[PDB]
Amino acid sequence: FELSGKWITSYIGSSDLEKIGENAPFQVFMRSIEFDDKESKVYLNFFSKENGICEEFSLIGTKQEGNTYDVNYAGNNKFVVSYASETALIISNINVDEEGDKTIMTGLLGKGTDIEDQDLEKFKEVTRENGIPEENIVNIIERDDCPA
Ligand SMILES: CCCCc1nc(N)[se]c1CCC
Repeated sequence: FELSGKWITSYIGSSDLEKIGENAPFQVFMRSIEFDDKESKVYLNFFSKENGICEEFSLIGTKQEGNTYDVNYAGNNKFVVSYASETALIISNINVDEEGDKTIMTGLLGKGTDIEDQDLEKFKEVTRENGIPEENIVNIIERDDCPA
């Protein structure tokens, strides 16, 4: 069961709409994730937009208790890979920004642009369980025009 490798964002959900719209810090276009269990770290590479222009990031988080990871970006973040199939990952993240406001978010990742409904139904369920309404879900594949 390989979790490390190429991963592209298809959908994102958020308890705070301010964090996931156009040019927001969390409209994230994932490209790859590498879990380094020997050194208890995770490597994240993705694009985001500021001023409507693609910018690339490469972050390094640290593994913490209970399969969770801490990583700094637009504040402090603690996330976990809630679900994993051969075709997708569903990540749950809690962010506390510089102002101290807390936001819970979910993301569905895949190996490309062709979504499997079975994975998508699970993403919606996890999103719902986190108290996030369907109307707070954004289609990222539709918005990802950044470099491969
Ligand atoms: C999984 C969708 C993006 C969530 C997410 N974006 C960041 N930037 Se840090 C965070 C933690 C999960 C890697």
